[PDB]
Amino acid sequence: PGVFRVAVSSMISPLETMKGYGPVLSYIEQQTGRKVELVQRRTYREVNELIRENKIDLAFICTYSFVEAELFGARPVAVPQVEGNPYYQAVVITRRDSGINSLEELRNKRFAFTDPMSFSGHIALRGELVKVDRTPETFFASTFYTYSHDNSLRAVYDGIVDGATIDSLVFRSSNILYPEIGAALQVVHVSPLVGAPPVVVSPGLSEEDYQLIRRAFLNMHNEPLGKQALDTLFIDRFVMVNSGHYDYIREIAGKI
Repeated sequence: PGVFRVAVSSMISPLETMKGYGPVLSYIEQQTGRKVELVQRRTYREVNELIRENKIDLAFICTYSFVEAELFGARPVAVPQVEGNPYYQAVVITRRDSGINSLEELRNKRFAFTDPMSFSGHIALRGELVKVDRTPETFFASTFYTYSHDNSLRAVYDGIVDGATIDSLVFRSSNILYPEIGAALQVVHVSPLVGAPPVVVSPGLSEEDYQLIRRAFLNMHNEPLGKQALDTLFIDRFVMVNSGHYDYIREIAGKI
């Protein structure tokens, strides 16, 4: 049978992407009987275009990318239930010594985003500025897309930008690994809660292949090779998507 292609962003875990995904790819080979190819792209836009053009079978995407991918018929497989069952939100960070202690105090300041199609790294904040009839372009003095939550955090720490919007779990993890960097930073604003990042299939994937891969993900925690894949990714199990968990993103997507 034909190769089974899995698409991911290269910028979540630079130099450790195949290290992290290797076991789940082996699990997909076991459950499908198909050779699996890992397809990496730097930007969420590039990953979404692979899904739209049916150039891949399965993709690990995030919340705004999922909202956009649904509109061209990408179908949800499952979401991860991560250890500790975290909640998902954007945090806006500044330096404690900046004197910038709120989102409103970042007007006319320098600001870092990650990926234009990131919720926690862009869209959450673009959505909130609608409240005051602004865009990032008409609110901040300048903006930059780093394509990395860690690099956005580093840019705030080094004073290259005045603030950034990043994933709450990256902030938490960074503060454990680099406590001296974390100590210099403050969360000045938090976004609404959204769902876990979903796994999707291409609109062109057969119903048979869709049902097979959905069963494989939802039963992964009950299979020995599945348990190894889940441990490697620090996921407890995959569970069914709750479409409601992304409605805030759908709403701000329509306000721009």
